[PDB]
Amino acid sequence: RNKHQQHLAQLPKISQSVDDVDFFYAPADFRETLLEKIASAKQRICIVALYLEQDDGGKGILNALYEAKRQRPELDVRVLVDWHRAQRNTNADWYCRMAQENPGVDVPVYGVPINTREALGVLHFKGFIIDDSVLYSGASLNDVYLHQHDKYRYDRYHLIRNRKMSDIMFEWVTQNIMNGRGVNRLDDVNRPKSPEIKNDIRLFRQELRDAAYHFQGDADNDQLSVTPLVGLGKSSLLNKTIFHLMPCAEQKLTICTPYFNLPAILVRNIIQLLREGKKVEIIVGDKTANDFYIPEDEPFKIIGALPYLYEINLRRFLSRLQYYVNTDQLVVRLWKDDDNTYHLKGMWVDDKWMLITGNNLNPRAWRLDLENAILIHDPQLELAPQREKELELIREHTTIVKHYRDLQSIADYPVKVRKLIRRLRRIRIDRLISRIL
Amino acid sequence: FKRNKHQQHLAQLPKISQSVDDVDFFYAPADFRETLLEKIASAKQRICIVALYLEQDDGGKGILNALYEAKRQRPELDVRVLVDWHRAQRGRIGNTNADWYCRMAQENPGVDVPVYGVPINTREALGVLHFKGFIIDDSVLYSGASLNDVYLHQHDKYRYDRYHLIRNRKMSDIMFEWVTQNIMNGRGVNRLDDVNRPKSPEIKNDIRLFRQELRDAAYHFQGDADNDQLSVTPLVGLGKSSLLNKTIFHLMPCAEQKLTICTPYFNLPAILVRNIIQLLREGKKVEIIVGDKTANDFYIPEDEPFKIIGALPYLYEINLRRFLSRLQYYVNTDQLVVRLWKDDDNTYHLKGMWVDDKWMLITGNNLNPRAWRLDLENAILIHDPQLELAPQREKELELIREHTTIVKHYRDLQSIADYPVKVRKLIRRLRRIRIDRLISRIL
Amino acid sequence: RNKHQQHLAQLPKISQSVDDVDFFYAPADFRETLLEKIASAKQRICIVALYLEQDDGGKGILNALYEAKRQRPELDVRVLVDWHRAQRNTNADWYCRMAQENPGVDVPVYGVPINTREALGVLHFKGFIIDDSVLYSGASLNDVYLHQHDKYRYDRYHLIRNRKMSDIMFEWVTQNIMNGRGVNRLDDVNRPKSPEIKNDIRLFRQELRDAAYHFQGDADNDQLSVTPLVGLGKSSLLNKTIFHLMPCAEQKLTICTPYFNLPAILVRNIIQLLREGKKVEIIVGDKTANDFYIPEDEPFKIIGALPYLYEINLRRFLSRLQYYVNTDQLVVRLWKDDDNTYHLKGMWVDDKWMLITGNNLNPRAWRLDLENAILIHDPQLELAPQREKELELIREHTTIVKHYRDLQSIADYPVKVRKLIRRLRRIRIDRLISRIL
Repeated sequence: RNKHQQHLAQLPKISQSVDDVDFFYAPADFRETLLEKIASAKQRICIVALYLEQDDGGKGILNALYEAKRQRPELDVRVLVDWHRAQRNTNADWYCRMAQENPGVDVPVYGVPINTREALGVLHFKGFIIDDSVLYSGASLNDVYLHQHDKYRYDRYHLIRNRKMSDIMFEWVTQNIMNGRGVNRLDDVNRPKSPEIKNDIRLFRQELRDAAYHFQGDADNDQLSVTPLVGLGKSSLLNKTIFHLMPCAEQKLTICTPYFNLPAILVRNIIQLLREGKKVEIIVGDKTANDFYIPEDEPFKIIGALPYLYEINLRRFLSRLQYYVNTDQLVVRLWKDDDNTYHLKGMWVDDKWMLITGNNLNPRAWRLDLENAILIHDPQLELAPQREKELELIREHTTIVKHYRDLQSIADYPVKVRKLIRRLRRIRIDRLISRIL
Repeated sequence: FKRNKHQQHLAQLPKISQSVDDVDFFYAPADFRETLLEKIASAKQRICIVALYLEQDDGGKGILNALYEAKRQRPELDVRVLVDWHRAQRGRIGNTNADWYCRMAQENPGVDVPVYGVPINTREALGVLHFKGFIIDDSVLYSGASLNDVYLHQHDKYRYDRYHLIRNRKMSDIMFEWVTQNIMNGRGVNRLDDVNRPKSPEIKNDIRLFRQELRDAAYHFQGDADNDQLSVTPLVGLGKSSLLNKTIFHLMPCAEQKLTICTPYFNLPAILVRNIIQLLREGKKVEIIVGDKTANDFYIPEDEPFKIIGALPYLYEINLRRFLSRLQYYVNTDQLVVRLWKDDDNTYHLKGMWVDDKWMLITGNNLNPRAWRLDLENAILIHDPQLELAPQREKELELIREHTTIVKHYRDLQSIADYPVKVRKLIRRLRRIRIDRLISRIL
Repeated sequence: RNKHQQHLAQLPKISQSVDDVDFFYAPADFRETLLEKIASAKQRICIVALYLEQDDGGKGILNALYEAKRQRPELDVRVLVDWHRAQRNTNADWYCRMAQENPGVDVPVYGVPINTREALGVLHFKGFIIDDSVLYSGASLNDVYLHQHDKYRYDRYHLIRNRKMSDIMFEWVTQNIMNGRGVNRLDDVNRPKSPEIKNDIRLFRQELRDAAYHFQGDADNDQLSVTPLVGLGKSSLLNKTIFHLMPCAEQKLTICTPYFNLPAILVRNIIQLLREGKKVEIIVGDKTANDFYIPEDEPFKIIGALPYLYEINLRRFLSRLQYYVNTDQLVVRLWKDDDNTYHLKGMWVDDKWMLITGNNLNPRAWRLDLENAILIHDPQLELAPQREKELELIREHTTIVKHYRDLQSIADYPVKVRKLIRRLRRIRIDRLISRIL
């Protein structure tokens, strides 16, 4: 076997029943499922998210957590969010109010700082661990992710009932994050300020640099399996698995990413597949489906240039590989649904592998942020109905790009955008930006 | 200012406001059956069924099938059944309900209808689940009835109880939430639909700790209603110094005109008897509605083979006759009125307390020493200072009384001498060694 | 399936690799393994035993503990023994000297009182927890248990490497015992006397009455598993599992006990098996292999009557079941090897279950003492080589009893013994004795 298949063959794998894997296809279903599982939880609830917002959607979830803990005080309830993101009237201030307005009921909210400054590391670990299940989505908890109030942010939603995996993930969070240096409660009114814990965070980050899941594989490569993965930095096991996964496509590789900004190494893999005669599908958002996109009527801001920069990346990529577009090998899809926003991540390898992850597949995720995933191996095609239904619906709001010219060029962009981008490319800062966002 | 300590107790009870339109009485066990089925079908959020037992008979099957059916049609519906742990795991007096709850769960895979057994004490004789309430969404259908043939008037013979549906978001929440925290998530509660359910001895210590937790578990909520408007006050208690027991004690002396009592087994604790006598002395009226011995479910016709347990109706009659004997003066002044209910071989299971036209206690409480110390009891206290329920209150009392004889003289009740021979011998044996007094404190 | 198999099917079970289960067959190997694991320990050493004796054997172990803590001061070393047993120049006095002669090196020795008086409860919890392994034996730490100096006490010895199980057991000890009321250091010269902590012990014992392992099963009934069990009193989960285990024998049940004194309920089970046509093997010590046995030349003492009382129990049992002896269904073995002593405990159910325990399977263990076990489920026969080798060697020093008459009767006993026993049976105290020892 080639070294790539060998890497995958020798991954530890946890066995998994087909009956214990449930897909959900819409953010509203995901909201309701989360609430349902919170109500019916008996032992533990561990909520890890980038953030939990002080809005109707987020309130819904936090109230459901307090309510479940009131009805079962023995229930082990924990919420972990990003330290920096929660503090920019902030979410952390709101977490404090909630704790005061609900005395007796113990629902701790911890802030995880992955680096001393947000721009240099965020908590992209994903997982709602509820008893023996993991409800895994890229979604944070707010109005749009949960499709409160008529506007939504499209993510993916998988519930996986699996004692062993949930234990591994729950236990990993306990030891490495919750009991880690420089984790600090956000529901404490006296929580430190970032500078005061700066050294704690540095030591913490180093501890995280080689924290990995340790568990023995119980499943061979002829049966349905799941493999949890976690990583921080270039040489994580996750990153290695993502790298080796792509070349194992005997037929076709599919990728979702919100922000098209692939590291060079993943691009090289894509090009190798195309050269070997295989197929590659890439599903990204239209610039208007990006959450930083500012309608052209509203006042333009500096940050509203990001969707344009991601489009420039897509157009440059397509430009170089137009030959493969023409042979129907390379397929690029733009997702767009009025002013809703796109946040799909993942990787499909043929009909056999499905990576579900929080990983945006960009240089940031590759070096700076704490990332994780689950790798589903389905060698018997037992999830085929759901896999196909999920891809069906993902594609439904997509246009296929048949020519790089179908994407707008810098010349077509609004004037303030155009001037900004020309200024940036003059001094070569465009290259730096693509490595930090 | 001033007020007597009894009225003060009632004035300062927390009270939940209640709309007159949201209180529906039902007057017959068959109506109660149909209402229960209707509300099960139309339930949208939750069904919490608490009963002493749910029997493996046509009546009980009807209810359990309707529960499974409603959960099938709405899988998001939160369905729970709670019954007494010990009662569910034995025959009546000679294949248990718990075994049947297991079969049902196996014959209906995918459909999640959990049946929990609540043990109120380590042995049945020392505590049973007399908590009452069918909580369905924002309503409580409150009856003393368990779920079986006679309580539901399946098949032509019935057991008379009382039936009130009260739509009230706050109260139903308080009761649903209290059940969730204190019972369902309590130590020593165990599923009866599990084939591997523990045996009583294995959970004996859990039950002891559970019972102690229950000894001071009470509803906690802020009163939203004054004493000039229609209110409901849920009450719950275990043991002598529960808030329920205190409220029952204080309630009786507030009768400015008349106190009415229903109890199936006439066996009042001495403290409640003393209250009765005080009312009679103050010149007030007291009505007591009990079953004839023949309307008791332990009564064995004199043709059939006599059994030891079939002596209970006689013992309750002896209690009634002793009481009446001492208060015959007040019978004669039309102050004390004792009614015997009797309708062929149907059985009597009315509980409650009316204070004038203003208060109505609906409860599972048999007003006996057992209920006062041993069992987990609850009630709803309806305060109707504006007489808004007067049509229904009066219709209910009308129908209760319909199958009653007034006892004008203690001699109208048979004496021990008149009883069948085996009964007579048993009772004389018991009273010789004074065990009659013990029996009246445990049943 | 019948209620007994159901009980076992629904036990929580931790998965276990066959490579991570090592049997040892001789007390000397056990000594050396313990020393080896103490040297190489990296994180924690938790030694729970009935006692740790002030003799060459015990010194060896305590010195190895001090030495390992000196070389790794971050190592978490704890020793827990029975409070009462350690104080009857005592072991506790010796633990004090050791602590003074080794300043700087922190090796705490805690005394656990299971009841206010020894006769009403002792610490029969067993387990040497070293990092991610448990070395599980019935053995205390002294000359004979460790086969220092030429005379030995036969026990069983299993090393089980398993992160989850060791964590569960380590954590259970931490919370329920070490941090329990009325546990007191024996290396403190000022340790309280029993009467002073009498009330603490009463409350402690009640806390223990429902202390049990709480953990989620990660393993099905088709794979190698281990299930830790712990109990105090009639309705413990251990006792229930022992009760349900015996009827699951489709072929044969094997029992080891040092002191033949089975509770009635376990006897009834045995008789049911015999009636169903199954096989039952019972391996006990000869009276002379009992540690209370006093040679007939030496001065007789009251306590030296116990081996005789256990023999009377065995002879009464066999008497009633001689029919089943004759059909080769019931097999009773007497172990005897010069003046070495017998301390085997356990239960084999067919080839599939192995209970390893400290439980002497007597009324004392059933009500009074704090007991524990590990239940090994081996549905795939992966331990078959080791299981068979262990039973081979256990039986090697055994005689089969073909007739109850082959056991001496009271008439055959020495005169002082005979008089004592007749005195006891006159006033019916024999029945009480069998419930307290």
